[PDB]
Amino acid sequence: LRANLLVLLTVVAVVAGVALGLGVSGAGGALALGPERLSAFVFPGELLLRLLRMIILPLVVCSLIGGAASLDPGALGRLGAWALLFFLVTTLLASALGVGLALALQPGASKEVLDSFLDLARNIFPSNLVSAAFRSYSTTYEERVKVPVGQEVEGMNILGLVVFAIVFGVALRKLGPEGELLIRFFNSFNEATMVLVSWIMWYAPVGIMFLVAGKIVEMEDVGLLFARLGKYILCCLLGHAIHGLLVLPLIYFLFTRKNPYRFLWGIVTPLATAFGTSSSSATLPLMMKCVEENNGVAKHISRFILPIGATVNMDGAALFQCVAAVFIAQLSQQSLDFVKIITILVTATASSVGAAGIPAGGVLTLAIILEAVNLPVDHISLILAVDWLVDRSCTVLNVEGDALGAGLLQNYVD
Amino acid sequence: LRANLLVLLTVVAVVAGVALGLGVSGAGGALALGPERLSAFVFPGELLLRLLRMIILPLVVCSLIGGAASLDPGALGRLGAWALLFFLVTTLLASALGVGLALALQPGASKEVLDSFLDLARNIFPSNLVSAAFRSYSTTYEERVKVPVGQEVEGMNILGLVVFAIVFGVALRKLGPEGELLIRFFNSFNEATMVLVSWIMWYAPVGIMFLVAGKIVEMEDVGLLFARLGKYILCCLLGHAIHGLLVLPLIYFLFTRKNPYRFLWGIVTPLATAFGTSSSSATLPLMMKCVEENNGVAKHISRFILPIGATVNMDGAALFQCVAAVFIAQLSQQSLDFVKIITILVTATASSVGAAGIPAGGVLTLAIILEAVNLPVDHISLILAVDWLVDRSCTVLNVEGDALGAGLLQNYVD
Amino acid sequence: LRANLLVLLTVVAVVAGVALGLGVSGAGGALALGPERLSAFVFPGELLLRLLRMIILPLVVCSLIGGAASLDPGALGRLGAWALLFFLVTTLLASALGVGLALALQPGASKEVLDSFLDLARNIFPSNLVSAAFRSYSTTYEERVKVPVGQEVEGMNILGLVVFAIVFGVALRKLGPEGELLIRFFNSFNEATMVLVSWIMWYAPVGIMFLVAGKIVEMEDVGLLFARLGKYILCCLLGHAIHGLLVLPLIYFLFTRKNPYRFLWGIVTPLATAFGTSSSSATLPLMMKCVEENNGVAKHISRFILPIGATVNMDGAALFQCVAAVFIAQLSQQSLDFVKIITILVTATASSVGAAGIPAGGVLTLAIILEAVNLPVDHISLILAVDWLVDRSCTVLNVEGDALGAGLLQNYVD
Ligand SMILES: NC(=O)CC[C@H](N)C(=O)O
Ligand SMILES: NC(=O)CC[C@H](N)C(=O)O
Ligand SMILES: NC(=O)CC[C@H](N)C(=O)O
Ligand code: NA
Ligand code: NA
Ligand code: NA
Ligand code: NA
Ligand code: NA
Ligand code: NA
Ligand code: NA
Ligand code: NA
Ligand code: NA
Repeated sequence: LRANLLVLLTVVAVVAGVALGLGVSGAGGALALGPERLSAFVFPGELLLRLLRMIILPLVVCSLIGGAASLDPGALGRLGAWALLFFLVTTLLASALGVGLALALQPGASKEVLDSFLDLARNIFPSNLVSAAFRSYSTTYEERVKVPVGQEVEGMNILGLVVFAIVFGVALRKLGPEGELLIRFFNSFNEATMVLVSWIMWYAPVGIMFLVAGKIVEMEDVGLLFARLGKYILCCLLGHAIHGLLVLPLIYFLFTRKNPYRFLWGIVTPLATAFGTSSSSATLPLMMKCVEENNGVAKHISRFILPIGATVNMDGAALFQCVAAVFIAQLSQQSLDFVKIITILVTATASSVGAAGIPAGGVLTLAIILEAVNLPVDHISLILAVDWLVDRSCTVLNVEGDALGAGLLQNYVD
Repeated sequence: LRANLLVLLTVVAVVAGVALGLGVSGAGGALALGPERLSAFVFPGELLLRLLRMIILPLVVCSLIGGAASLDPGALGRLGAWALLFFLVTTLLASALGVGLALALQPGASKEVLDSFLDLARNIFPSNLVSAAFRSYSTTYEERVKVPVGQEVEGMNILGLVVFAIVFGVALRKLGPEGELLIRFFNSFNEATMVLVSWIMWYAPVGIMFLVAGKIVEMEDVGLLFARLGKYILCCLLGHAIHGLLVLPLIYFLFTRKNPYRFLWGIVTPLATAFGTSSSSATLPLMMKCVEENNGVAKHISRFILPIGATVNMDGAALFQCVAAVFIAQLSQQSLDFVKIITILVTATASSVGAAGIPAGGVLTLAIILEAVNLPVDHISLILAVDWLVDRSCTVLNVEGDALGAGLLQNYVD
Repeated sequence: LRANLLVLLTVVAVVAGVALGLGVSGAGGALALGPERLSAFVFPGELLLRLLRMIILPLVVCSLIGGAASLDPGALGRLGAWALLFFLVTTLLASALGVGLALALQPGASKEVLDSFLDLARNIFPSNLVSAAFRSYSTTYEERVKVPVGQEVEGMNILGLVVFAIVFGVALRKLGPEGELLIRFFNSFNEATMVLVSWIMWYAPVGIMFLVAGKIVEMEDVGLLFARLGKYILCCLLGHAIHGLLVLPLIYFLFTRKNPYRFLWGIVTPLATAFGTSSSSATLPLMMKCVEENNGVAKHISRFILPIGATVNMDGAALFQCVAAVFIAQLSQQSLDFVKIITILVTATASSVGAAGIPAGGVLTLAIILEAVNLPVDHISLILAVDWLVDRSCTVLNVEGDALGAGLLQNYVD
């Protein structure tokens, strides 16, 4: 079976890439390779990333337009309400789990908040669709007292495109016969993009191998990081594993009484792609393919939930942010009252939506939680030493939550 | 009736926003609110602006393609000739009225001209459509003697998109059966964008309220501006009122013997949206909706004239530019001969086309008239103190001229 | 016949533009005209360039999608293999001819190579289609040892768009009935863009006249250039003439036993447009029109080969690069062994693909050959004095090779 062959090839890609990176580092790593030969060594992973980012846009737009135009606006609204409830509850549970793990294990033994949320709202409503295709609104500060002035910076505004696609699909549904032509157009475009996804899946193993090989070759050494941040890394990774292997599967089983680990086997490939790429947006294409044809999720439910979740639902990001907040508080020996914990949870849950879903997109918002909850911000300099791995662990769970919620809402629809 | 309800809500939005801004300023204004809370206070207006600018592009492009493909190229050429004649004559009349008011009341008691027009011509023929969707060609100067070097700067090139849409629609018409598919596609897209416009119209009241509230909260105080520029403000606003309430309605009545104030009631909402947003491009979406369904203008005539006029026809801009030129000449006590007045009129009429139709887009060209007609340029520093209001007054009349010309050409077609 | 009238008008445009430029230079040139009047003088050529660049994008994309969707993937693969073989062989022959001419006549009596090829590969796989529509990936260097860091710089990524269009057309072919709607859509769009091309062809004469008039008016004087670079100019131009009038027609005749000069008469107009614009991308629109309706090349074969070749096949560029390499080696009296010559040929052939097909796009890569083959790079400062003409001579042959290969593959298909 080609699906099992692809899954095996992706697992072997991850393992052999770890092995190749370890062997290259033992042979000297970047210093032995040199900057030019190092850049040439990690290139296939960059090609995989580029290939995925090339199709993020048309796939997301067309799939969401078709999905929103495939349902009654009332039914679509109810489905979206349930999906948002599931996303929010899972993110809150991940935040609480992260805080609890950080408090129990005790691993620790900028932009304004208002400006961050206003930028979120601005990106939700893009001022230009073509610009939104490759730029997002971001606020910097001038001194005149700090005055916030904003501009469009590099980075696809996936959130604004998602919102516009949903709204445009609802409009097409409202049109009736006149909008059917555009529905057919976008469905055909999405099917072609899905064919491209199927072709890119076969290159995904090589890209993942080289991604992981380069990222572990880029390290100074395992000891230098772990001897100082081992308990923090353990907190983050263990929370991710508990949420993805126990909590989320538990919820799926209780609401969808089917074997969740079969569902996870059906998406092993996009999970490894998320680990390799460290971005939910780039692995979303593969996740949609697998969830549609490897599992029994309906086409419209998948194409409506997965793209929305990949931008709004981020359980790993919230867990990492809470663990980081508690770790920084413990480093400074700051007291954490119940109000303080609730504030951490709420701020992490709210910022997870604003996370751009791109590599190193959690540290940008971590300062927001460290500001809402007054804590030393400079200590983030430590987290960046291990963010290259915690971010991948976060992306894995982030896309896993999307897939499991899509399955759960498929069961609810059925 | 929902139309009358929306009109009443928009009028109440303008009035209550003025009241809210006055109350906030009396309570202290920005200093009492603070920069963060001020930014949060004016946000809904920015959201309305973003929502409108999001749909300017697809609406303009699809509507113009469909309109140009809906008529015989000869009939389309005759319609465009009549529309251009009407626009030019109305702009010349506005320029003459502004000059006459400035001379009678006597309120006054950079980029090269060639480079400005070459940039206009370049933007008319965009070098890239995707870039034109969010950028426009602009010329800066290097010293080597000043050499003009140009680049693409932020700002949608609505003029180039309009020209390309008209040309592409004519091409589709030339194709015949083969082009009908694209005509259907663009008509469906425009209808969906019009549904989005209908949804945005219901948020327009809140956005307008907050826009006006913030803009009058941003003031230092009414006295500081008026005690020095009251007669200039009076000249500009009175010329706008005379042109929009007497001259343009008079022309509409003589050429279209119907009550023009009923037509103006049919578009009160986009007029208030223009006042709030200070941009003809952003209020064009709402103007098209109203002119199509609130008045009896045909679909093709509206979708061909309104988008063209919103970029080419600007009577308020020309009136303001002439009043500013005469005001600056009177400040410096410069003599204005008949040749001088004719030059002012011609330059203002020509630059009105080049005006980008965006907030504060008239002061950019005012220097062009002050250069063609040698006058002190530095004095523009005064006008910027009141441009926030004169520009809104200009945009109101600018969109009003579009609507009335669309009605007049509808009568001519009938 | 309108075709012969257009050809005559374009030839007269070239000749009369040379005459006008010579007359203006004799009257003083830029100094007599002045910077403003000079900028106004050369404007029509810039308008022609903008008009062509406006349609490069939709034309290339839609034509390639339709062509790739019009053939069986196996047949399309065989056609592409033959086209690539022809392109590579012709480019190698041009490189060898340039090297031989430089060695016989002896006219001579930055970015890393790996980074250049990695940028080529990145542009082949664009990370964003909207960004690719007007930007291309380029690598600069930071000092930390030089570390290569890359970003998107201005310039349409025609190569990535070509690859994506071919892949998307193959995907549409794979879809079957569901993809036929998109095939029809893109065919209609390409036909409309071709109508626009037909309209732009009639303005092409004026633009070409003013282009050549300005470019020869921009000169200091013929003597200052020729008295020092005459034999190099002769080598380049004579190699181009030999390849375009003897070698390429010879190959066409042997593989397609028809009069090649009739085929060249059929494309005289795009050849002169290439000479005037100095860009294969901008003249590709006209070349497609002529090759389709002036000669007997099939629609799909043209729309598949011409856009691919205009980015991949550049015989003139390779010839110029080889002549420049040998000229610089002779200036420094560097020995050229057989290995050295083979390296020059291979590097020029490989870099010709990476050439962006835009004015002055050969000198960017010339340093790549001068680095792979260690030679003084500074001497390129001389070539820039004559690149304005050699680049045009290169573009002529570059598009001529595309047209002749399209005809040859048409014969092969027949
Ligand atoms: N730490 C995080 O989860 C940041 C976002 C993550 N890189 C993603 O794309 O899902
Ligand atoms: N003063 C003016 O009229 C400038 C243009 C105006 N802001 C508009 O968009 O119509
Ligand atoms: N010297 C060259 O051939 C560079 C590329 C050339 N300007 C073209 O577009 O074909
Ligand atoms: Na969640
Ligand atoms: Na997600
Ligand atoms: Na998010
Ligand atoms: Na007018
Ligand atoms: Na207007
Ligand atoms: Na204008
Ligand atoms: Na070749
Ligand atoms: Na070519
Ligand atoms: Na090339």
